[PDB]
Amino acid sequence: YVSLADLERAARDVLPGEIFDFLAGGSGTEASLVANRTALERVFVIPRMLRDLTDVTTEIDIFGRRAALPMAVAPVAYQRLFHPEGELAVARAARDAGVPYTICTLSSVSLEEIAAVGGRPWFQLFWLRDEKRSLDLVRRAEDAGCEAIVFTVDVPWMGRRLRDMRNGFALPEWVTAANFFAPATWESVEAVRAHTDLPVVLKGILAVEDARRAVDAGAGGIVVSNHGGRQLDGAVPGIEMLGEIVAAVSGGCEVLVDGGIRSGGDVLKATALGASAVLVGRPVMWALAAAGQDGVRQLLELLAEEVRDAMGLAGCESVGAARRLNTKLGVV
Amino acid sequence: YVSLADLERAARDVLPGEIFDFLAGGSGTEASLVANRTALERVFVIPRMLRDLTDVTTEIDIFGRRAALPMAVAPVAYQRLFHPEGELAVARAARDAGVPYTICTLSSVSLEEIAAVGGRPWFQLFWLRDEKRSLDLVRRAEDAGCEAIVFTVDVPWMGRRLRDMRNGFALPEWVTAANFFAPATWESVEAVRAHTDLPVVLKGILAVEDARRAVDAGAGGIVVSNHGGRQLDGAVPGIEMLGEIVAAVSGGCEVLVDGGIRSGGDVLKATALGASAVLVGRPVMWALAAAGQDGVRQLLELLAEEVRDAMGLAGCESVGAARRLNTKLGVV
Amino acid sequence: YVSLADLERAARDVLPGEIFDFLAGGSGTEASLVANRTALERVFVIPRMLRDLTDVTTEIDIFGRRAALPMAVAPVAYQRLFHPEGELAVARAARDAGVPYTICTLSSVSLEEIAAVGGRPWFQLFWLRDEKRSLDLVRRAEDAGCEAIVFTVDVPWMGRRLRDMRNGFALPEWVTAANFFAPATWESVEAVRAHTDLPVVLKGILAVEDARRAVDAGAGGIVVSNHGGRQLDGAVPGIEMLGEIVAAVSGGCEVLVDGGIRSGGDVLKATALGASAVLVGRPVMWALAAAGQDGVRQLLELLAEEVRDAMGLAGCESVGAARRLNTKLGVV
Amino acid sequence: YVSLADLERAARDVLPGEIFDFLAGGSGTEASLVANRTALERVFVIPRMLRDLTDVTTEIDIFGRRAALPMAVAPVAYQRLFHPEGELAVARAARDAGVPYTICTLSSVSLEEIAAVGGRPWFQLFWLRDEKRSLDLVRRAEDAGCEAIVFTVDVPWMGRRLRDMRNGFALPEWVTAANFFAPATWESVEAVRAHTDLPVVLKGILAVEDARRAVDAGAGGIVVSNHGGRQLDGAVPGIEMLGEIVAAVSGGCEVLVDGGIRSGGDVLKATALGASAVLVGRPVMWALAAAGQDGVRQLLELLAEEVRDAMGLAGCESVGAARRLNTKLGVV
Ligand SMILES: Cc1cc2cc3c(=O)[nH]c(=O)nc-3n(C[C@H](O)[C@H](O)[C@H](O)COP(=O)(O)O)c2cc1C
Ligand SMILES: Cc1cc2cc3c(=O)[nH]c(=O)nc-3n(C[C@H](O)[C@H](O)[C@H](O)COP(=O)(O)O)c2cc1C
Ligand SMILES: Cc1cc2cc3c(=O)[nH]c(=O)nc-3n(C[C@H](O)[C@H](O)[C@H](O)COP(=O)(O)O)c2cc1C
Ligand SMILES: Cc1cc2cc3c(=O)[nH]c(=O)nc-3n(C[C@H](O)[C@H](O)[C@H](O)COP(=O)(O)O)c2cc1C
Ligand SMILES: [Mg+2]
Ligand SMILES: [Mg+2]
Ligand SMILES: [Mg+2]
Ligand SMILES: [Mg+2]
Repeated sequence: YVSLADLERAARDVLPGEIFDFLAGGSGTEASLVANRTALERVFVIPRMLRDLTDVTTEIDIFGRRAALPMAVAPVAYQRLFHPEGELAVARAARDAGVPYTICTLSSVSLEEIAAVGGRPWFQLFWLRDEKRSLDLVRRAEDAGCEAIVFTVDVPWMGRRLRDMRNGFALPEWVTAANFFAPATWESVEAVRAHTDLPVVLKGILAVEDARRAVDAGAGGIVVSNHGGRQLDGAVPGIEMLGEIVAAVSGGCEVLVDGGIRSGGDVLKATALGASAVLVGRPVMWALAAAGQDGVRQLLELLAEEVRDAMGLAGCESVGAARRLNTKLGVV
Repeated sequence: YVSLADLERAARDVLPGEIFDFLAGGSGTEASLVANRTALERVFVIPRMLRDLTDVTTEIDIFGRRAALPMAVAPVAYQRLFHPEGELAVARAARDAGVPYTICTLSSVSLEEIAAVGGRPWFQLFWLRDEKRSLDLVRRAEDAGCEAIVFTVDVPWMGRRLRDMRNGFALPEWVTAANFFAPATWESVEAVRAHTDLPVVLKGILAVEDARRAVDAGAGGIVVSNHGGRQLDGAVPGIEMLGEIVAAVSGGCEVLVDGGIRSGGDVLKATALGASAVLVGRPVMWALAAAGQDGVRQLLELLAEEVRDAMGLAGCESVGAARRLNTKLGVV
Repeated sequence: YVSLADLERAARDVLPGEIFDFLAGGSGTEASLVANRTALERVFVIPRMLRDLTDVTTEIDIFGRRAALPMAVAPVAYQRLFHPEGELAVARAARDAGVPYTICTLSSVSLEEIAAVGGRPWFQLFWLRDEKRSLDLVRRAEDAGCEAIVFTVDVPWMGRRLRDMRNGFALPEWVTAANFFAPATWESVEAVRAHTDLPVVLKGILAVEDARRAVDAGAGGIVVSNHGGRQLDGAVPGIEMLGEIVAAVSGGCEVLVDGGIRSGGDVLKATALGASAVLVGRPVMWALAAAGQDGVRQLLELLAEEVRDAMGLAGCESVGAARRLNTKLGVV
Repeated sequence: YVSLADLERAARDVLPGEIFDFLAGGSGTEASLVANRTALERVFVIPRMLRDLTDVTTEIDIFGRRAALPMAVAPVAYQRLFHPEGELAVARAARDAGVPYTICTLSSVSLEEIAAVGGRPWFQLFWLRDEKRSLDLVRRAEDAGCEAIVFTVDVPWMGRRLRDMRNGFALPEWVTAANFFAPATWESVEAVRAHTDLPVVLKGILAVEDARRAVDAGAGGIVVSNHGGRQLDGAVPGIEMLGEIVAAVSGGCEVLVDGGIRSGGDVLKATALGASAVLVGRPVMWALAAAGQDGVRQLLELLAEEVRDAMGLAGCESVGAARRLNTKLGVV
């Protein structure tokens, strides 16, 4: 594999069509799914030359701990759909690569088992029927050693996935929600913040004032995201709001972005627009489907090479330097 | 049916080619027909998160009465072209869905029969040979219980529909103007306003100063519209003038928009740009052609689901909240 | 024929490939040829409603005389290439339609014969080897009753027409320059202006300061034009400079435009951007090739219908009103 | 050959696929390779008319010597890959055309042999393992009569060429680096500047502040360049930074540009945006592959004709006049 696109082709060959569609699809007409890619393709980096690259490092510190790259594995539900080892294979490869792994509320292996793999597990929360149940899930994650609560804030309910409807897609009987919903509000965020010492990261912020309010609410970070184009069809890509959001928060929390990251060059674009780090979703599942744990390992080593390559070619010895790069919008 | 596009495919299968062309076509090169879709596809919504959605409602008040959605059925002439029950089937489904139905001057069933269906009938007016005849038609509509006069202001004459010319399209002998023209002016608007207590709504406004003059003329509303790309080929899409027009009228009348609305997400875009409500034309006729009254019912229930879905995903418990959403233009 | 595109298809059927290529082609990569069309397709008109259309007229006064439309036939060389009657057929149809006809310096019938047809002949000048010969040609045109000198200013030499090179295209022996070159300068313009009482119109102006200098030089008009994309490959379309040029000349001369006018809607766009009138080139030759004089007659009657249709739909009872229309750029 | 594209077609026919791919390819997804062309295609020139063209000249003075065109042959490694005579054939044709030729550090014929051809040889430098070796290479070039040191500053290491990886491309045993690396810094630039009296030209500058720093560092010129899209995938095209860079340097050094120059019209665009001269890479190799020295001669004579044609059509008797042309961005 020399690009992430090699992995998509491999995953399409192996997966049943309806499972590939569950993974690949978005809501509605898939306008936001496509726009995530269009937006990145419009961004061009203005690289710097002739800087000291004797000690190029892709490492960052985030939520109190080092990560080997400015990247984490995005929460993706039901990973046993893609490979029999599911979440354990992905978490093992992420741990070995020094990349945080986001455990899902809807994981097909229990959060305690995934956390036992080690590494830097984060936990993604969906708000449950009642506050007590929701906070018990947060407590389980904390007790198991998860290092951040990634509270998904863009799913009052799941969006309308037309591929799944047309396929009549249902979970196989051999895939379950191994950890076992009502719309979250700012009051829910406060309940979580008051119930944990872990950083709370709000995933799915797109409006500038919601980013500001996230800081005021005590969030340790946000993920600027349209949920991979799976929620509101027509929601702006996170990458298009990122610069405005970074300016408005003015360092008050970590600002991550996701949606359509498909190369180290895309990571560089995200950092040049101001992101602290990115999440990567579908490509990790392509690698899992294609070759299990070893596939994910190969994907992460390819991304690490691409990130180092892009940073050095752009004159950046550190991720902080990459955040100071300028960009110019073009046409594609 | 999981999208409005399912209905177009069904209607193309059943309708004779020349009738499908009468419905689908625009004037000239169809530049304005295509631009109605292009314009909507360029708009992206910036959704809000974490708001109270316990009582999400898609209802609005317009022209003194509640509507179940921020939408009405646009005036489309000669509905018996598409199904034997024609206007009665559409009006029955609209009534049952709580959506206003616009009766045409060129309806293939008399306006009194359509009004007798019940619901919230509006009446669309074309200006006739002389003021007296025009005002008699307005009086008939009022006597029959129509709740608004939708005065079409963009048809001094009908545009040049090249599909119809190439097809030699003519009305079948079994379709007639069951209610049975000169260019309307501002004097005609005043004659109507002085002759009825019903709200007068000017359909086909695109220039900002025409919207302002509409308010000054006593209009209760306007429809910002290029007539579905059927009138001036090269006329700007209504959606592209909507924001400027909403600012200029500053609440002095209701501001509706039409042209290319094909999903609840498109309704959300229109409201985020400032519209009070939208009209929907061709998709209603697709549903009528595909399955008569039940087809229209299914279309309206699908649109209701899509509107509720889009509003909630965007953090809007009411249409008023949706009007306060921000947007960002993208590339497609 | 219901559109000008019908005529292109007819002309392609009848003409030898190398002659069609001589007519259709541009210089270099044909970037400016294509851009003439792209530019018009990006312009949208903001029509006005409810205005008095009792006496809609497409007539204008230009260079002292009435024209039936805001249009003239552009100078196109060697019209016998397209039909045996060549320039006489086109001039007869133009006369009958009330449209000025531009006689070429490189006409395949003598300018005196074409002028004898009557109508409103203009004469297009290429600067010749020496001032004396050039001025004799101007004097011939004036003596024959031509009403304006259209001095082509964008041909210091002919551009590089790759279709013609690849075809090895040469004039047939039966086509000659029946009136029988050095680069023109501002001194040449002054020599012409001092030698005739006819209005001098500079064809091929694109730079704002060249338009201003044209007024200062005593020109009665300019044609904002990239020569149909046949001269500098990469020259901006005239339609894209028109608004800036109209503002800079501030009524000091007539401002015409050409390049890619293919419908009455395109004429409306040009006038809304500020043009006094347009020239039309290739479509007139398509009509000539397809059906001789009667073909040109049909083209001009179609254009007249389209211009009247577009003006009325846009609320314009006169061309002056159309010049006051606003426009909005879109995407295509 | 009537366009540079004729030469690409000829080269694709003759070269082995993997060698054509080495020449044609870029890094990553080839976004920057494509953008070099997209950017030029968006630029339109505003030509001037009626200027004195009695003595049109395409000559410039650069680095102390006359050149026949505002163009030089870009450094392209291993020219024996494309033709048995390799660099000698290209240098001979460049000399005969009056165009400077850039000798590569990775040339397949020694720099002394290429310099012995005569003409105006420049020397492109890659920074070597240590300062002493690097400066010895500079000294060799100076001793051999090279007239400028083109220090490549955008290659801390070579980019990731996916075509080469997928082809498993390797140099044939019959091609070697006949002159026989560590990342260059500003200290390396200073070491070169202090070690030679020749002008030092920094190739691969894209950031405005790097252009300013180049002037402050004593560079005699810069090449605004993304290395033909072969280095950072996603780097902005040089043509898009050129105007801003020309303004910032305010005549303090020569400002060249490269990337996607494919015609004399493209040369005109580059000069109108402010470039002193362009480099041309791939097309020179197409000509070499197609027909050796005579092929390169034909390419350079075609480019000379196209440059003269474009300049005159735009009203420019000199390259300085072309730099004063204005431009307008369009859509393609
Ligand atoms: C099959 C699938 C399931 C989930 C389940 C979740 C989830 O239970 N909670 C959550 O908070 N985000 C989810 N996501 C979104 C994900 O976390 C990233 O937001 C996007 O995948 C980023 O885009 P790509 O990198 O995929 O473009 C999913 C994405 C995909 C494709
Ligand atoms: C076949 C057909 C007949 C009519 C007859 C009328 C009419 O006698 N009076 C009027 O005032 N508007 C009409 N219209 C325009 C319509 O009311 C809406 O303006 C558009 O259809 C909105 O666009 P879509 O929702 O269709 O894109 C029509 C549209 C179509 C397609
Ligand atoms: C075959 C052909 C010959 C000529 C000869 C001349 C000419 O001896 N003098 C002149 O001054 N302009 C010419 N022109 C340009 C023409 O007058 C109009 O500028 C464009 O044709 C407008 O574009 P379309 O309406 O054609 O797009 C020509 C255009 C075409 C196609
Ligand atoms: C096969 C190939 C080898 C080299 C080797 C070098 C090099 O050892 N040093 C350097 O400094 N630039 C190089 N280049 C870039 C070149 O000098 C021009 O920057 C681009 O080719 C301009 O774009 P095109 O005119 O090619 O679009 C190369 C370009 C190509 C295609
Ligand atoms: Mg991503
Ligand atoms: Mg609509
Ligand atoms: Mg024209
Ligand atoms: Mg180049």
